[PDB]
Amino acid sequence: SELDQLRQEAEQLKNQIRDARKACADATLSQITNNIDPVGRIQMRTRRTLRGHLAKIYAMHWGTDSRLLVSASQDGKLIIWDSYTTNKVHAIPLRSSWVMTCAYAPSGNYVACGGLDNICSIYNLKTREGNVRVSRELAGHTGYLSCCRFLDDNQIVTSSGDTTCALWDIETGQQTTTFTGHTGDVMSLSLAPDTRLFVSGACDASAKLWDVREGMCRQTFTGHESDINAICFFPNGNAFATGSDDATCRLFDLRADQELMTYSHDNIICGITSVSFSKSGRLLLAGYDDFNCNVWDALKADRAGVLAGHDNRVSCLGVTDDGMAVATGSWDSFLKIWN
Amino acid sequence: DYMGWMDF
Amino acid sequence: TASIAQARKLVEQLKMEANIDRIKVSKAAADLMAYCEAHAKEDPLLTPVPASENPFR
Amino acid sequence: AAVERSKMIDRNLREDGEKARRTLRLLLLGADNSGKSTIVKQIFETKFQVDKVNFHMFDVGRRKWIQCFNDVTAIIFVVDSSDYNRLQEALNDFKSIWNNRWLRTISVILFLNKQDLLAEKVLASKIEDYFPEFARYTTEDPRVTRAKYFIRKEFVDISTASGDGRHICYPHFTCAVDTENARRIFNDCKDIILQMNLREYNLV
Amino acid sequence: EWQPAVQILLYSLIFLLSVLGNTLVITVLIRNKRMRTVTNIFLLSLAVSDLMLCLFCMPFNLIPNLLKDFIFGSAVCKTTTYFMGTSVSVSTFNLVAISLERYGAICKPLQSRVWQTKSHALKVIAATWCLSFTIMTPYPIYSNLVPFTKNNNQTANMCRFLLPNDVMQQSWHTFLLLILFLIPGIVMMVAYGLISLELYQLMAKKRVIRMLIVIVVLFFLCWMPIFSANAWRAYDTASAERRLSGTPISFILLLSYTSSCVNPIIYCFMNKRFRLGFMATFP
Ligand SMILES: CC(C)CCC[C@@H](C)[C@H]1CC[C@H]2[C@@H]3CC=C4C[C@@H](OC(=O)CCC(=O)O)CC[C@]4(C)[C@H]3CC[C@]12C
Repeated sequence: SELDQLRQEAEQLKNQIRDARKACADATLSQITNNIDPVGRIQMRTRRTLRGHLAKIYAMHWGTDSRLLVSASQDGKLIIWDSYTTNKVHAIPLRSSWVMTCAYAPSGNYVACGGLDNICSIYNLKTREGNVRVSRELAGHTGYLSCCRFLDDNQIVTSSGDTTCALWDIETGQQTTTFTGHTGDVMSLSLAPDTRLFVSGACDASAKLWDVREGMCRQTFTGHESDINAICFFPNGNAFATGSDDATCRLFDLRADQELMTYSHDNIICGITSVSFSKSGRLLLAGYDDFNCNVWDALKADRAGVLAGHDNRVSCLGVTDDGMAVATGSWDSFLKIWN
Repeated sequence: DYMGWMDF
Repeated sequence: TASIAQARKLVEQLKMEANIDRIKVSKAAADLMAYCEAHAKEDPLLTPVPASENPFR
Repeated sequence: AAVERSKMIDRNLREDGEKARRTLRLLLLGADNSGKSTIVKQIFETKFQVDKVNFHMFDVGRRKWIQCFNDVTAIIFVVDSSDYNRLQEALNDFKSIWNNRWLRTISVILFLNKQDLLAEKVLASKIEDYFPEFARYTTEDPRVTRAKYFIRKEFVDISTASGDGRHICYPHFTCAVDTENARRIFNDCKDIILQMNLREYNLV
Repeated sequence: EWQPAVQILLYSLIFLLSVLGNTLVITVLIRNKRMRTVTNIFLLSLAVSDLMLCLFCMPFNLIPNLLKDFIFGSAVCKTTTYFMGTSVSVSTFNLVAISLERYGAICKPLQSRVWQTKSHALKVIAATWCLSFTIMTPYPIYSNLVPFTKNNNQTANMCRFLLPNDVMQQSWHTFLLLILFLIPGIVMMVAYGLISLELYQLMAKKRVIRMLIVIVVLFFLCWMPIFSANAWRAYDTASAERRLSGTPISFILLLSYTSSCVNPIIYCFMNKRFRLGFMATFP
């Protein structure tokens, strides 16, 4: 009775949201920016190849400064890389080998790992002992951690397989806000440049916009059919692009509260693992399971490049804040720095 | 005369 | 009562999603194009930089 | 010292990868109270050493976390043979763990623990009631051997049709106090590495 | 007249096949990184050695045989006699190396995983080439031209591998017979016999077993005539050159060269894996 009434009310609210989104749209992104100058054939070449890991590389994250990135692999080693000179800065032994995520802090003082151990280990890079040590084992989660993003040095948003997301006061080690909207295992997380909102993607093919201060899902974007493996914010901060296993990539607008354009190809049957955005927001780069990163004009939806340099599945792709270099990581234990 | 061969 | 509480939380979250500000997709697309054209001179990917400016060879 | 750091990091992780190649990592599946803890006679882990060959066990307390285990040596599946109601659930779990998109090259060790409870269940087991296709089946005690062969065929007929020579199941049997699990795991992993090497070194 | 015609036809047939059959293997294995494995590193070195064997043996052992004079110089005679010996050594040792890895994989699989790696495969290839080059270094030193005068009062040359005395010459050919022919003769036999015994104790099983027998028998068949001829001429080269020299030894040396034309066939072109990659590498 009451549960049926609440289900009917939720269905009516979602139907009203869908009707408002359908009535709000009149054109697409392509119909607006069709008659512009394209980026041409981007002859983006493998500038650097990072050959450190000995197992499958699940995730990577670019630093604020262009040179540094961090990569997580199943061997139980977390590796920080210098992209310009192909050097390795930090190799971090992991208590649990099975690690599914890594993150680099905007200020560069901290990296966070997670995985099947159900613990978000915050690693302090700036230590007076002389080595990277665990700063805070965020143990509140009851499932495997899939994505972690640092809002700042004392706040971190994490995603997990327990179907919830949480904001963690790293100083206290306790969840400050818990985001309990997803009905499936949350797989991805992307922060906004102002650090006042974020979007997360889960296994129920739903992307949800959460306010950090409010703690509520302000907007829910349900444009995918498969598990959203990764998500990324457009550099302005008013749109984001996703990627799933259904061979499709969709760009969703925050203000329009809906999707703008699908970035999929008929020649792709495999799944997308990672998506990232260029500096001007006109190239969208998506890693794929066909072993090949496809580069897409983010404003024109044209496959302007194919980054073919990996033997096994591409798992993690990123574009620097400056926009110079794109790094792709793969199941074959290699990271390739492009342009 | 041509009598013999190379070893290999 | 846990299912009823979760359903009421879902109803509250969708009611919070109902009250939101929506702009037209044309204005959002124009803003995306304006940011693209404003930072196109700053983008190293759409237009390739020479090897002196490029830190990668 | 800034380039030698990346060399010394690479030499330290190279020695760590040699030790992980020596270890034959294994994964455990099976439902609750299926006798999975009874198999070990010595994310939870346990270690035991047989004949200068290491084995590592893994069970997680599904399609997303199973992706980490597509490079293990074998999957150890434990089935409670005494109960019949969750036998179909065990069949569905074996179907899900075998016909996996990422697990297309891993053979499945299939232990059938606590066969003694099935032995006094038979000697006291409505096997014709649970399965209507138990009739027209012709294989110590003859009825215990008949039930064991029926369980064996009922659990390998899914693996035989799928797989396609890349990996085939290799079941066993175990009592409550049986200590032949180490030798069975050793022989089964010997055959698994043999069937992989045959393809690796272009003999087949 | 009949005999030179069937000589040139057979020599060219083995030549152009060996040349085509070794350049394809080198192309496919270098370009395709994914294809590369422990045994493929061995097959790649074997293909290069067979290609080196083809180019420095066949035209240099047929044109001087047809014309009955060595028309090239002494430096050509020295440089080519070294590459012929080296290529034979690398080819035979790569076959033994493949058999030893194969024995490790089948008889003792668990123990093998600790040592049998791709880095280990490169070390064996490096040791194979460095040892074969070192042992075949007497070949340029002791091979020089020897001139003779024909019936028409012309000049001619013979490139001959002749040691200073026959006491070292008999011990050389005995040493060469054991390590090149006899030791692989029984090492490849015991290695492929244990593998065949462990597989026999269903029609695909009997496939692999009989192909191992073809490897050892064609090893014997290719190298038995020339190695026996070398042992024959070591102790008495009067009876050997009266019977075999000229047209018969051309066919003996060609059957020996056929090994570098059948090794890609029985190791790569009969692989289901390698044919799928060969159709992918080329458009
Ligand atoms: C032209 C004539 C004088 C012969 C030249 C002799 C060497 C310079 C050649 C012959 C065999 C070649 C080797 C055959 C196989 C390999 C393995 C190959 O390594 C790999 O496969 C890459 C590692 C991987 O598998 O990913 C490339 C180098 C190497 C040593 C080759 C290096 C160059 C070698 C030693």
